[PDB]
Amino acid sequence: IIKEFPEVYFCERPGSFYGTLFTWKQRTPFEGILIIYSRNQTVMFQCLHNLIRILPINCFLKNLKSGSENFLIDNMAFTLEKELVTLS
Amino acid sequence: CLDLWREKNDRLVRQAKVAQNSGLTLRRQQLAQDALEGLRGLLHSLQGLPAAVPVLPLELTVTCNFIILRASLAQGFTEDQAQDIQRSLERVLETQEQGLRELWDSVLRASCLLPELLSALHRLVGLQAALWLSADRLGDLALLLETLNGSQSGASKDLLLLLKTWSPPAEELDAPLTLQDAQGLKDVLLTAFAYRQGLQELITGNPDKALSSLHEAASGLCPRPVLVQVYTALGSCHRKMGNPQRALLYLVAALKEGSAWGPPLLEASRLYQQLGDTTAELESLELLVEALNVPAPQFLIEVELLLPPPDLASPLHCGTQSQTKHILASRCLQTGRAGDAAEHYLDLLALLLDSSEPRFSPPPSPPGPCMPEVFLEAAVALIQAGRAQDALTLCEELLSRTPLWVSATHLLQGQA
Amino acid sequence: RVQYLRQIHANHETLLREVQTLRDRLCTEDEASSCATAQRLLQVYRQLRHPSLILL
Amino acid sequence: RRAWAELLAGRVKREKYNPERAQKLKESAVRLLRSHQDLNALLLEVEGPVIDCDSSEAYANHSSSFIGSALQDQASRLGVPVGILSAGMVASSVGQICTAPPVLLTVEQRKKLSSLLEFAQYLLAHSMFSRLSFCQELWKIQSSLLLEAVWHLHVQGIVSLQELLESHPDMHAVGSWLFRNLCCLCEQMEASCQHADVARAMLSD
Repeated sequence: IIKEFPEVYFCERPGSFYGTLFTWKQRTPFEGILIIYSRNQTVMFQCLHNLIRILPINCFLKNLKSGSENFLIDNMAFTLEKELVTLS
Repeated sequence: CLDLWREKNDRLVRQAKVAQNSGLTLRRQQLAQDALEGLRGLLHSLQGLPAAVPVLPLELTVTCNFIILRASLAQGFTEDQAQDIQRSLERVLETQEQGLRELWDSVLRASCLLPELLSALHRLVGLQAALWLSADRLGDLALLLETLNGSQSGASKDLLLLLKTWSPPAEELDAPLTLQDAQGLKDVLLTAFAYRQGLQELITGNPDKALSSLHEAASGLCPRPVLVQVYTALGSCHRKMGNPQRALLYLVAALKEGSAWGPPLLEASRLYQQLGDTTAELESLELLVEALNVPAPQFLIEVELLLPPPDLASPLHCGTQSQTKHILASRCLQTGRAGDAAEHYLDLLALLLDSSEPRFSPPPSPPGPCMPEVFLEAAVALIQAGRAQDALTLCEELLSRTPLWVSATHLLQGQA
Repeated sequence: RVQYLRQIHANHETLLREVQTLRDRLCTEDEASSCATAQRLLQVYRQLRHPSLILL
Repeated sequence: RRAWAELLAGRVKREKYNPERAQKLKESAVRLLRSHQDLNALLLEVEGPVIDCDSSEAYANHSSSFIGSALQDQASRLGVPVGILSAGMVASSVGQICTAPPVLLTVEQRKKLSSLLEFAQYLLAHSMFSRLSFCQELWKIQSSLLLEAVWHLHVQGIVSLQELLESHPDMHAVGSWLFRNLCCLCEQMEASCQHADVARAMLSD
């Protein structure tokens, strides 16, 4: 862990992941958001493989380009709350 | 030949897993007990050779795979499995007599010679530990883990320390397959033992030792049904300490992550008496009746193997529709909303006597009052309602059917 | 016309008040965030985009 | 024999429920466990012995983002959602305004209430505000409240008449509550032409 930013971790495992950076935020200790900053896109794969193997069984990975599912939904609802009010 | 056996195991392991993942209720069981018998026969085949240092690793590996699959299908352990462990252990020693405890001590010294099989052995210890923790043999379990670790960890008679201090030994290099490893078990044990220590300390009236283990329960493996329990339980812990608001939250959480929401609604009823919030109490139990109307396994040691069946004294104990509907009518009648208590009682009494066609409603427990006490309670509720002709019918029926209760019968017949 | 904009007004005021309660269920984790929310809102969207802003 | 036929309860059959009914059940259950919740007690439980003062730390500033991050920190201590705190803390600061001295409250009440409500809209825009935890925490007050306050709620779009009154347990208590407020109003609106303008506005509303 970096102390100054302890929502971040640096891999020190001495092979092919070395210096890969992760972060983990839990929310609803079922659901959680991993971010992977890797040195190529191979090493991004080798990671999710090593980890879909140590997860539990129904562990529904799924890729975010464009904002967490929760946030998007508020951002949507918002832009109606305003639209419909404006249309009223 | 070792090749072939290794091969057959691995094959059977994958067969087992495929049945688990996939399949129908029938076809699952077909392939399961198929692979079971396969493992038997491979067991018997190796059980037929003398000792064999190179075979041991697989031997122990194999039998584990069995016990696991055996016990998991059975949905419960037995002592045949302890004998299987006894056998394999005796073999280990025959390479290099009395009872399990000296065997293990002599075993772990023979393994501290570092023959490379430790990957299985700690695995066996997890198993041994699953049995003994199903069997409440925690003195010996502690004892095994003390010889396992340094015997310097000999003063440390807490389990929850020893289980953590125990390191499963290897990343478990390219071996014959298994269904489960020391880690994946070690992790079931911490959560199971902790869960049990917790309910013990709660009922035994230490709702301060409890909260430590009941949060060690949610943390490390905790399948969600295990959690709904942890949470109803902390709802009691705090109700007992006099923290109704801290309790309430853990109970709402248990509701949502709930598939199993009788026991929380029960803990709420017990909380709304304790504050006296009587309309709320009665409502939490009405909802409970409807929550006990509406209603899958794995070939691997779950946490639900090493959970007990519940005592009567626990916050997790919920009776059945009939018992609970009586508690509601009972808790209604003590309040004096007797018209409504009577309605509850005539739905109780119908579910006890009219029930001929469906599954038989569960009978009242010996500590609780018998059938006749209940007929009279019904009649009383009826009086309080002002349903007197109907109370007469109840009493006439009871006398037609068959002490204190007869004298009382006459009395309520008079009051009618 | 007037009849017109009121038919539109009632058809709006339901959609808003629905969404409003939906937001609160997203605040308190009462509903679920996952979906049915996702696919209900994208249906609210689809309702209105049809004769969006007749410009007169 | 007649005894039997009379005892024979018709409603002795309860079938396995539709999994929809199970969620309705779990919702009416969480509704119940929260309707009997209080926060003041929670703060005395988790924290040792609540207003904007408490969360903002005794008049620190009145900046909107700042007070929002204060509700985040409060909710972090308690482990209650931020919406729930904010609903309660506003309903509490509502009690404050409407108590300090008849249906209208027309001076300076209007000013503090507008500053309050312009913060409530900030809350509603970041969605830091369970509306229905708010409806319930108003009918916990129910008496301090005046029809003027509720009509500003309606028009500033914090609640609507219909969303409040359709989250009150006793429909009689709402009926009698309004009946009193409307009677006192129609008594009013001859007291002055200024007060009558605002009164005629909310009465038509």
